[PDB]
Amino acid sequence: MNAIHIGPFSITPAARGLHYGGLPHHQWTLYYGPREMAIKTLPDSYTSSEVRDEFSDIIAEFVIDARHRYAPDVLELVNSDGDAVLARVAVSRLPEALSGCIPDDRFPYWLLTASRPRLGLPVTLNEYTALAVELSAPPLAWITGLLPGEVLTHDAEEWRPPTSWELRHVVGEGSFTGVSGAAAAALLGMSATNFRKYTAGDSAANRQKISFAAWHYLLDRLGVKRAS
Amino acid sequence: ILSTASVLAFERKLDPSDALMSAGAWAQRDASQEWPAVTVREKSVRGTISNRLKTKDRDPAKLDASIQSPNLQTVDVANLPSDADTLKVRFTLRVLGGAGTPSACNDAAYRDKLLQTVATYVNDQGFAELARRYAHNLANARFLWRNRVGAEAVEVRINHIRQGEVARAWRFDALAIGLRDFKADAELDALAELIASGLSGSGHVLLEVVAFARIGDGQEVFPSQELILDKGDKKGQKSKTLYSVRDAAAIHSQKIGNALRTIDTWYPDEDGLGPIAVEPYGSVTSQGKAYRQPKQKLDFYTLLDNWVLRDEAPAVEQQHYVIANLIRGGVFGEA
Amino acid sequence: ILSTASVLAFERKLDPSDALMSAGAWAQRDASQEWPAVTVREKSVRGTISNRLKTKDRDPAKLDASIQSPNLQTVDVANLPSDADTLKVRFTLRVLGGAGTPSACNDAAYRDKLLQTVATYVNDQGFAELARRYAHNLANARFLWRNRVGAEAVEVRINHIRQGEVARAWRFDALAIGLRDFKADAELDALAELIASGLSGSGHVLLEVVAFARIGDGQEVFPSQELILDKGDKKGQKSKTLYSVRDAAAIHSQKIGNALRTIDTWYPDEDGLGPIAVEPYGSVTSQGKAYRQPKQKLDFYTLLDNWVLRDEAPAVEQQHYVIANLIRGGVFGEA
Amino acid sequence: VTDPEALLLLPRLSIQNANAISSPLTWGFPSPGAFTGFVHALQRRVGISLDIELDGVGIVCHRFEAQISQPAGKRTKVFNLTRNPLNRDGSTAAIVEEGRAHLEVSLLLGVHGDGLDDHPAQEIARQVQEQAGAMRLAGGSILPWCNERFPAPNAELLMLGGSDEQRRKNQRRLTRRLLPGFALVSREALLQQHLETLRTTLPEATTLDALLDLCRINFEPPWQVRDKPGWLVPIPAGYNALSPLYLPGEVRNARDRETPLRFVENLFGLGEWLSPHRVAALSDLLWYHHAEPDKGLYRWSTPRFV
Amino acid sequence: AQICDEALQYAARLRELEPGWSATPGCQLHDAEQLWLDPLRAQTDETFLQRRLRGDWPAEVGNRFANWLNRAVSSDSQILGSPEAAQWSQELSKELTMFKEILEDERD
Repeated sequence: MNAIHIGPFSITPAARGLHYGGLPHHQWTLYYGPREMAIKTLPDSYTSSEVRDEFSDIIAEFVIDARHRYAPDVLELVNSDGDAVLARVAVSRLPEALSGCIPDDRFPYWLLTASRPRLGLPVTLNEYTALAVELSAPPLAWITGLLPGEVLTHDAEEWRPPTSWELRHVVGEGSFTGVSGAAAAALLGMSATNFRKYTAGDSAANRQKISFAAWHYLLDRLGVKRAS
Repeated sequence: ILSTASVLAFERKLDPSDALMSAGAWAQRDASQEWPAVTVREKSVRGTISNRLKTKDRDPAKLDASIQSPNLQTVDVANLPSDADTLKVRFTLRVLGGAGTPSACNDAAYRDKLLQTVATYVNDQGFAELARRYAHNLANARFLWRNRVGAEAVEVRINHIRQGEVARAWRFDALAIGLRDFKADAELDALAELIASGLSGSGHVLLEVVAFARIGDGQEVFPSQELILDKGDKKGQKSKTLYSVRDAAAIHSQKIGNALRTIDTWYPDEDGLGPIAVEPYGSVTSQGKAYRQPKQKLDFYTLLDNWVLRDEAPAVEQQHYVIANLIRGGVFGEA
Repeated sequence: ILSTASVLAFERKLDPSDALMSAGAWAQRDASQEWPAVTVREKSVRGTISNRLKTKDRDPAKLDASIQSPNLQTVDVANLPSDADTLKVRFTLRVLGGAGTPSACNDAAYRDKLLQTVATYVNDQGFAELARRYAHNLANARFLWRNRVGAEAVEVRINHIRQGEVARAWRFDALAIGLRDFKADAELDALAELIASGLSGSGHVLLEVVAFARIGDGQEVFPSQELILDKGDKKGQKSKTLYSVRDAAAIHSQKIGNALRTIDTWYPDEDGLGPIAVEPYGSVTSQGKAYRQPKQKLDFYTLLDNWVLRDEAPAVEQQHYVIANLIRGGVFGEA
Repeated sequence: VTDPEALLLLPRLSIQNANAISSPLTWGFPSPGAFTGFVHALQRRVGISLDIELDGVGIVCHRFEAQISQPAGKRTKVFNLTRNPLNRDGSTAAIVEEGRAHLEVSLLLGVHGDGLDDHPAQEIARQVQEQAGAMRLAGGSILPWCNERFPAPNAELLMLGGSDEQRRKNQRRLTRRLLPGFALVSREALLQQHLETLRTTLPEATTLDALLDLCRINFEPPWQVRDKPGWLVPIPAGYNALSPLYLPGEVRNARDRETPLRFVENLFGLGEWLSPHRVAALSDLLWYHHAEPDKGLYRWSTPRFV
Repeated sequence: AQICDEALQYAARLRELEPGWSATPGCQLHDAEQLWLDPLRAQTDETFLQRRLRGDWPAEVGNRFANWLNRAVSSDSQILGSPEAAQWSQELSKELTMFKEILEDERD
């Protein structure tokens, strides 16, 4: 019938039509970006909702995969022996001082990495709080795996504005963050229509690009990047 | 801040070759170049039921039905030829050096501190006591494990190869050099100085060690036993196979290495039993009991961490043990 | 604005073949064309506890129970025969050229700018320092990774196979030409101009490289190690699997290529280690750390982006590092 | 209601088109009431002439195949149908959706009576087998095993064992005979205690909801599955009274005018399929009638199970 | 108990196979379990393998299955330190005792 925009996914049916059995059908294809995903022939009688829920399985699968693909690292605060884990913190970016390390009886507290090659640092509790404050991962940080490095840099010269697809990951509809367009507009402090010029693409009319500060504050409010 | 590295992989020093076994007669050892190799052969065994029963197999009729069906196996045995009372065993040992340098490491600061600790140890007391003890373990045929136990006479020749030719030959008598006493001998001091030069990186040391043991004519020799997947029948169950390379029975190289590592006389329990192998937590598999328990803080890991991080240098015999553990290599670090 | 291309895949120059291992004797290396190959055999290993215990296995009873259940494994092992001390390694290296041209480039203008940057590099200094350092890594047997740490004498013969025949022969000493110093030698310079003509595009270069190492009679040689699927029983675990091509032990081609790549001495850390492999962000697997961090602004990507986009040409050592990464090749650019 | 003096093993019986709709709420394996009624019909037809009684049936169900299909786009299933003959005007008649199933079951029959002392065991076993080979078990014809390799006679085993070990060996051999199947037993105690567990979890919960919870796969959030003790099928557990017991001639169009008729409603209980080696004796698997006709409650169960 | 039940059930459908599949040629076909895998080969061979299952009385095969059941346990040192491994070994020994007793009287 036409493509259904759910999250960054587009359920695009084929223009040609067939009649499997005695019923009409259509080749519906799930696109994540310019890449197709799972494709299933849906009978013409199927409702748009049916189409969406039908592909919902693939949709959910992708979301789960992405979350796992970009799950943030986790540092463990352990005791002097190192076997018992007193605390676990999901880090955004590993500290810049840890090295091949194993807890020593000398120090009461040690920070280590979740992986086998345990690289870490012996820190006290206040330094542990300082490190957890400056390097914590926001709850939806895995979406930063799906975004390129140019749209996530804090340097404006290396910063590239997000496209319609990259913005359309996390603004409205069944997004990965789950928020709506009006909610994302109210987070950025402006009305719904001015954010609707940001969301809608196609021609250059009503295609103002979001600024660097607004994009990073929106990422802060959605808990995707810089939200410690 | 000097934490222990998460990986501290160490390449083993004293790398042994696989010890080939041949057979011949005594006093023909000087012409033992073309001796026929010991060949692993098959022999069939049937056996009575002889393990301890669990108080329900102790019924008379059921045990009678048990003995009426003896169990059948085909065991691989290694026997001398009947015109041969002497077993010859040949291997080569490579002494590398650089014992304190890990092959893989994570923390470069910990690696540099461990390198400085090992270099400090070499500076006051170089590789002399450990090399003398390794020379003693070469001198007695401890690599003939059950294989010099009932031997009338054991002899060991250790040759030094330089450019494909022999440099220094060390003919010994393994009956005199005991398996418990680490005494001093001039030829043993010369072999200790050669292993000292190998372990300190002064030169390359490759030693060809040949042991002749007088067991008996056509008697049983004891090579390394392999692993059986048990994919056959029950009559020819193949319950025991012995290791060989090319139609020639042999001993595993790691068994020879564990024989040379039996120098550890500094475990906190009583040393009247004798030396045990160089290993973390002093674990001999025959006794099933670990000397150098981590409760007593005399194992390798606690002593190494106290030596490197806290700079608590242990007793001199214990740092000998720690550096011998570094010589034997390992996957020290987090596991 | 001349941004970087999103797709910047590069083909590798200096393609090495798989390095076949054979076994033989010293001074027979002039006729080593019939030598029997090193066969990946199997041997059984029995082990006790030798890893760090996580404070709950440190109880005496639990440790002794772990000792009484040893971990039996079967390991793939590569050993020379008892009459063979020399390990021969043969591989062919094909020098292609056209290292400036990417295999894939989204941006034409970026492709023209990168080609002009490589052209102005070659007009400034040709493929001469990089080819000299690659020829040094050819001359020393750095491709013999663990078959050189205890080798008594190593020798490398490199032949220029033009029309299926030797156009020029070179013989070297891999121990005299160390793994630390990039000195000057006449035969090394001639091999450097041959690799220079290969890398520029002047001619086709194929080199047959043969290596001989004095390890020892029956000693363990170390091929590249494969990856274990871990599906079978814990008794026959197969913890270690070595690499063979046709009943014949071998080293992986990318391991040989990484060892030839080990020419990067211009990383901002000190010269205590020596040359490392030319990787983006200068990674070393054994040290577990990255020389040339992006934070210290000496990684390949920052240097290339300064050299190409904004014409900030770095020092000639960093230019050599960038062109050596282009010779190495990779999937550069944003995915 | 009584301990059987002997157990007769009717072998692998291939029932062709059995009633797959066991109950108004359940489908699949047929009702145990069909099996108990078949054994009572066997006692009615050939049991009296052999001077024996046939009460109690243990079902093993060596094979089940359902004449069903899964339509595309649905996770449920539909029943394959039979083309009924046309009406007298040549039109297609109204379709009643009736499902069919190919079964292969073996039956343990409880035999008690003096005729066990009057005939050989194989004689009465062969007589009840050749009587059962021309009957029906759940609405399907019984395939009497013609021209295959090796036919299976019965094995009537006397439950009055001379010794406990000989009785144990006989029961284990009889269990080894009926090996590729599952004994279907009644679980009134398990369903009642699960009802009490749900009533402690949430009050005013009926036995229907406890029966439903013991059949659906419950997904619990941290996403694991709430386990079950056994297979825990919903079975028809009998018939409850829906009307007073009318006179034999009172009910119009009854099956016979000599048997009293009472309108009933289906009773639903919890059954369990177990491997038959998990029972103390094979007489525990016998399905017995239990009428209690003053209060309705025309049930079939497995008494003396645990 | 359910798992060893299924093992018997597996052997049960191994009664539905060919009488002599265990006598086919092969380099590796699990001949230690083949005395219980094919009970009907005693009809195929009069004295080559019919007396072997009677004299041997193969009940150790479940111990091999117990080894496979030892791959069904978690690799946790907390269970081995506590008596949870003791209770696991006790119920394992009881259920494979029942399994071995079931496999013992297969000749009747």
